[PDB]
Amino acid sequence: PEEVVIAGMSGKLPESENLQEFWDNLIGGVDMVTDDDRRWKAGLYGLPRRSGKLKDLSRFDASFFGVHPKQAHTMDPQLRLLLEVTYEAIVDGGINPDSLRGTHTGVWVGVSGSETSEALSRDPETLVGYSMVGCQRAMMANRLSFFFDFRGPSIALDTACSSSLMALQNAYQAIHSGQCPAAIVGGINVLLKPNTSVQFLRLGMLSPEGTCKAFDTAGNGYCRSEGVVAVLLTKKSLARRVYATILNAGTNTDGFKEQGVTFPSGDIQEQLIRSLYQSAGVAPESFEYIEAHGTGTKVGDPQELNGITRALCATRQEPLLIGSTKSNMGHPEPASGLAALAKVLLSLEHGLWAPNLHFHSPNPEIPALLDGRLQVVDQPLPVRGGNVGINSFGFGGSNVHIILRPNTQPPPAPAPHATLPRLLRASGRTPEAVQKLLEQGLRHSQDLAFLSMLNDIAAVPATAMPFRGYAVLGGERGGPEVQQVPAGERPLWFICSGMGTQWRGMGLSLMRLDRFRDSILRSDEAVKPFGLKVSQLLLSTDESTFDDIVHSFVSLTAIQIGLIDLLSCMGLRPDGIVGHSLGEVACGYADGCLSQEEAVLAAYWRGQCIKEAHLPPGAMAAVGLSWEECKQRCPPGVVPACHNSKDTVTISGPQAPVFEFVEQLRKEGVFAKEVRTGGMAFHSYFMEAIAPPLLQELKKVIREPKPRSARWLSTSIPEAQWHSSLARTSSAEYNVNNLVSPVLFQEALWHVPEHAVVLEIAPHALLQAVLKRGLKPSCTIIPLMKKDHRDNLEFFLAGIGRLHLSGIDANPNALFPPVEFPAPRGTPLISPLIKWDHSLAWDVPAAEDFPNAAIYNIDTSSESPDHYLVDHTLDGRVLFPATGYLSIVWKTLARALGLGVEQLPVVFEDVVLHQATILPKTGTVSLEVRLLEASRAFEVSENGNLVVSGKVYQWDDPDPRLFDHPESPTPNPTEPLFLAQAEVYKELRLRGYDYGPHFQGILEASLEGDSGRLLWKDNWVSFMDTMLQMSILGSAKHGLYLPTRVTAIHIDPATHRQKLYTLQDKAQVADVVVSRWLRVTVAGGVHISGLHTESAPRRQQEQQV
Amino acid sequence: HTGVWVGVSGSETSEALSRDPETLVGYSMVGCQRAMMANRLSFFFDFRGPSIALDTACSSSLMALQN
Repeated sequence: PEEVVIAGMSGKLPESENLQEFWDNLIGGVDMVTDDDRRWKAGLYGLPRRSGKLKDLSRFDASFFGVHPKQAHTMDPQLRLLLEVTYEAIVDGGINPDSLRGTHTGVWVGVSGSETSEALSRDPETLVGYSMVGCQRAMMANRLSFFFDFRGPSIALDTACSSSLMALQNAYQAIHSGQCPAAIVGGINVLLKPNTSVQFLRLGMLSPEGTCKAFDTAGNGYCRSEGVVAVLLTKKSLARRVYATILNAGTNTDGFKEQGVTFPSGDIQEQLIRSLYQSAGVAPESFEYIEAHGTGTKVGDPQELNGITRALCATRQEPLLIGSTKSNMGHPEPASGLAALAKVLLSLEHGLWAPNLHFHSPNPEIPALLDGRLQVVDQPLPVRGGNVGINSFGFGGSNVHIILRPNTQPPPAPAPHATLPRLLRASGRTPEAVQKLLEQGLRHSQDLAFLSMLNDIAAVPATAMPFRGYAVLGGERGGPEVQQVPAGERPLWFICSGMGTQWRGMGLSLMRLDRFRDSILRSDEAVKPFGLKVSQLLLSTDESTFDDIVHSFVSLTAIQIGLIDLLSCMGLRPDGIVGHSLGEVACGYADGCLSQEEAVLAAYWRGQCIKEAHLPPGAMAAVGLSWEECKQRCPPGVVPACHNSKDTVTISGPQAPVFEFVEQLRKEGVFAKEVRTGGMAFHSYFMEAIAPPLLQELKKVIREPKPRSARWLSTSIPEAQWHSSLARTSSAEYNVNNLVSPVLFQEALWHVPEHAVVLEIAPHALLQAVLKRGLKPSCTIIPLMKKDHRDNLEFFLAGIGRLHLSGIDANPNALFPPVEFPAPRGTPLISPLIKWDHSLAWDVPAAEDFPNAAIYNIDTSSESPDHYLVDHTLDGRVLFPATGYLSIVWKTLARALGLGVEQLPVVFEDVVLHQATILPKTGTVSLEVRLLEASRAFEVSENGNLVVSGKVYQWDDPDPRLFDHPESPTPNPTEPLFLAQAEVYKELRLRGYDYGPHFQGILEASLEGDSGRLLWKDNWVSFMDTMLQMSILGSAKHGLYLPTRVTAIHIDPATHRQKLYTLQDKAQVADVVVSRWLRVTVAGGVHISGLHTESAPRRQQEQQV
Repeated sequence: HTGVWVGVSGSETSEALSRDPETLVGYSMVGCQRAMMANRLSFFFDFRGPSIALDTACSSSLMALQN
């Protein structure tokens, strides 16, 4: 059929936002599996701690994709990230997505989870309908088809851990058989619902250590990871970049396996590999790297690697390089295949195979690794050159395999046009995006393919990407320009300046452009018989070269026609043409009325006819007097020449009368100026004799008249007779009228529509001021060329860029020679270079949103987080702290209100401890906490028996004054001595309390026991227990007393953080004051009042006899 | 090489069976997972061909027929 290549590629993976960061983390070895607590508190349900989790899922540009704010809040995060990733994937290949709209492109998305639908579909009294319009699996591909206007198949297939490569294979089959000219294939996965991880742990697949130890001796399982990746596959014609060409790809299922459905098979995979590389016509020796599935299971790795050993290692001598991308980013279930594909493509691009982590000792069961036939990439290795294969063997039984032939297209040899500057137009959502694109383009200003691809994707409408920018790469005076396009289409008006503009050595610089050279050379051939060539005049060095009138005319018209050709090459059809003096002759070429040869002939004949006629020198002056004023003020023999502007006017006539009027005006002092016209009083009564011979010649010069489009706003014929029949067509009569009747530049300007993007097609922008002060002040003037400039090509490209900013889509690529494709290997990626409007945060399901009153299991084992409770032993039996219950109830209330504990200042009241819970040495005790928010009451229960009862409620108005230390009833001025930690706990030991190190937190205490210093670790239970201990210390009673009632407890975490002060060591401390008179214990942000303790009879175990 | 294409637009059994982490069993994934509708059939009948579970709603079955 037709060759299939991987055009685009992009996505987000664990701990990597763009594939550039992905490569940075791969090559540098940065492990991507993280222990953070983003998705859910690590260990909840005993799930393995580590897992690869994306950085953020709450970001999405709703406006760009046309999703209302309400719909965004009810959209699967996979879907939003996939829309962004697919857009980046298409543009990463240098293809504008609008170019694909309406084509038969297909979308095959791999997915195996719809948890967000379960989150949005739990409460039927409040669930909204459109939750299904953006969460159902079918909509994952259908949303892409809808936004991008893909008419091809929109299929979402699960395939059970092989979805990504299954979709890739289906897309490849589609493209091969000519069904689809392209295809967007993606793979998505997000860890949101812990129940899935619990299931996978029960099946015995997840690895307890959380590291997927691929090929190692001690592989236990695979660690779940997220990731969204998309790849654009297009036929060889549409491809602008080719990471690799998909030689072949197929699928097969393992069938009936005796060991069970989830026991992987080796013979089937070997058969698949052999069939693929036989049908593809590729000898096994060509292979240089095979991307093993490498899950890490003790069974999967041996089977898969032995299959590869039997399939590919049979005959080749040199070893086969085996890697596994799942040893870096973990294993995304559906997105596993595309993650490996991304790694392979990036490694191919950068010349080195990314190292494979967590491999130190090979699996004894896999003889290939022990021998030399099959080798692993443990440290970076260069790419010697060979085919690659990617395999994804899902746990259901579906197997896929893909063979890739890496692109090898070294950069082209240096070319003359490389030194020439280019143009870089960019567009983006926010100014940072355009600035990023411009800076990146400047970083690689010599990479022609990169510049061409960037230019191609920048032609997007203003509404989609309101910010634009153009940077001229290669020019010395080149700096980025960023601005906001005013939404709304704008007219593009051409103004061809008059015959007065011509300077020395004009257009030599711009000759370097092929189109300009072709235009000027065609003009040269046209002028041949008359005996002079335009190019020779331009390259001539005598100043008098442009002194000759006829040479001036011919050169000006030729250069203007060349500029028109350059602009036309990009695709700009003007919506209005205004011409001045000899500009009208070019205006003919602009409107299609006049052909190039006819224009050049007109210019030459005008020059010659003026030359032949002998008329006395006549100066042409400009008078700063209103038009009607110039109608009378001018002396006899002085006439209006051109109505340049409302203020500016041009006067022509004999040299003597013109000098007299200049003297008179200088007497008045009004502005007066006169351009150099060689004494040829143009547009005046002097030319009256010129026309007869001029008309006679021009009759033969221009053979057939033709219509004048409605665009062309003539200046020789006013509005009154503007309907005239002769004015209906260009002809010798037309040019004679143009020369005879005075110029009406002003009248033409009045009809320029508001917001017009004027272009000054002239070698020198002589009429810039006239247009600026004559047109409506919203007009934009962009002169293409200037005089005495060091390099006019930079100025012209800047003009085209400013045309880009105003809104007109002009592509500088056409100006320069076309670029050879596919792109050279090593062209920088484009996916990282696109930035979005992420100023808003959208919703995302929480862990509690799925099934799970609050039940807290107190496990005292060594690894459990509640180990510190073992140090709270009283009478030799470990008792739950009286402050442990309070922490549980506090956490329950915080969860109820949706806030955290640190952000919730709580107030207890009427706490009553009913029975003491003994924590078993081996086992667990389940404490259930129920709240009655209506009555502001709580009750902790144990096996249906009450343990703690009281009231809990949020502190609406915290007052830090409550925590000020009450003045002690005893001054204690001497303070000669104090009780240290060892002494205080010796005393408490003697009284019966046997606290261990964790509950040892009274750094010092006064002799009276009324003050001290409590150490602060993150544990609240220890802090409040230490407060209770400080209360007990000053008691004169003997024997151990345990809390039974507390009247009121206030906690204020903000004041708590304020009061803590770091000691001279690294440890923090909070001062504590006990006032028995007022029955208040205050320490940091905690304030206990009304503590009641009752003597608990000793256990009388008398273990000592 | 007979393949199995099943179009399915619901995994409601998984939601019910995976609600209590303190009692959920591993076999729920092997049985109630959406991708196991095709894989179970291929496993039983020894169908070595492709096994896919399409998810285009309201047209999944006829799309599987076209595939």
